Amino acid sequence: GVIKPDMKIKLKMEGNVNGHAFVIEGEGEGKPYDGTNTINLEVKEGAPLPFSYDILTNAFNRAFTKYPDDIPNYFKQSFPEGYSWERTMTFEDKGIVKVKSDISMEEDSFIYEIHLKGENFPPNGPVMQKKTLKWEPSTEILYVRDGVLVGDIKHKLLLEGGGHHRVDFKTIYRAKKAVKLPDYHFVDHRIEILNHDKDYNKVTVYESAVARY
Repeated sequence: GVIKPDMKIKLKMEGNVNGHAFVIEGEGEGKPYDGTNTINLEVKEGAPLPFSYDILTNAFNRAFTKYPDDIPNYFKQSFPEGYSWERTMTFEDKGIVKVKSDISMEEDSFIYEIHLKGENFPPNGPVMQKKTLKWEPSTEILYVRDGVLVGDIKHKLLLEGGGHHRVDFKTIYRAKKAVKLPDYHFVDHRIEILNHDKDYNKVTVYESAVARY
């Protein structure tokens, strides 16, 4: 098929959080039909990052989602043309991140061009203090809104010490062609930073995603 069972991943993120600019490049691979993906990432500019790396991970492609045949696959159907997405992550304490990503395909690889802007994070909040542990497993609710697909997530960051910090996600996914639109459904996610060096200049991220009724 146009989307192979094993696809490479190449991306670039230009970001700025609390005024701090930085660039991260990534190369990885995933199994689109199994809903898994792994990406090795390096900070090319702006190191060492002065904020929690977890706020970036979800930015590092729903084509990597396991779907049942009975739920139209908004993402996979969009190819080879591709799709783009825009997201707003609203944090418990006023911090906010806005991200946009363009996903295209080149042979057996997906290429992403990402732009991220984070602002208003409290100086003595877990993001700036780098006190986050990981994202808890999540469930994204997907449904059609104005001809495109919307995903909502009532998310939570697990903090060092055991506490949690809420983060509300709203993502709008836009296919670059007409595709069969799905009825509301859910996607269970589990994202993890598999390994990282001291200041997260070198990180490997992994995510699993499964669609369900």
